This record gives sequence, C-alpha cells and structure tokens, in this order.
Amino acid sequence: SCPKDWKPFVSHCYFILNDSKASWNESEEKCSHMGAHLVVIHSQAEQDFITSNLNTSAGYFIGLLDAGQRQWRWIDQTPYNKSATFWHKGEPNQDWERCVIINHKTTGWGWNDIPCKDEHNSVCQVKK
Repeated sequence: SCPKDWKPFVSHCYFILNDSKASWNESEEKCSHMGAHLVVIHSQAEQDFITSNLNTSAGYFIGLLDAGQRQWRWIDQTPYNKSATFWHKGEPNQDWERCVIINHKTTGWGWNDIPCKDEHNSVCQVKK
C-alpha cells in the first residue's frame, strides 16, 4: 500500500513534485528523503501511467543521465534500451546535455535532454 498522496501502478508508487521547481540534484535529494528516487521508465505502460498524471504545460525530471559519451544510465542501475525509450524526434542528438525531462509537445509526450542545472518539476518512484 502506497504512502499518502503517492499513486500506485503495479509494484511501484509515484509522486509528482510540482510544489516548486528544482535542479536535478535538488529534485533527486527531495525524492531520496522520501526513501525514493527520480523515476525510471522501463515500459510503455509506465510512460503512459506517468504522463496521464502530468500537467501538459510543465517538464519533469526523470532518473536518466548521460554517464559518458551519450551512454545513458538509469540511476538505479537497471538496463537502458533504446527500443524502450520515448525521446522526442531529434532528441538527444542536438547537444551534449546530460539530464532528461518528460514534456509535452503539440505532437505529444516524450523526453528531451536538458541542462541538469535547470529548474523543473519531477517525478519520484519507490517500490510498493
């Protein structure tokens, strides 16, 4: 059973941090205090569950970082597979920024790489 105001989806609970905007490290620090971490998305089902909970005008940090030369790693060390990803078109090939937000274009939801320093909402997850 999920903590108060967390939303269940199968064996995880999710929390949308939209109280205010924070950098990646600050966002992750907020999740870790809750015993959680920035969200790790492994399937269409998770992506779909998460986006129906998001405001279409805002961007949300996820737990994905470029650990090298476009060598994407999830912060909980589970495998990254391009086949399982939701990059907006042209992402993440325009620049070398290391952090990643879910956001909405008129064309729909997806991911953009952005500076880790930039301040955004985010989504935490923890095992149910």
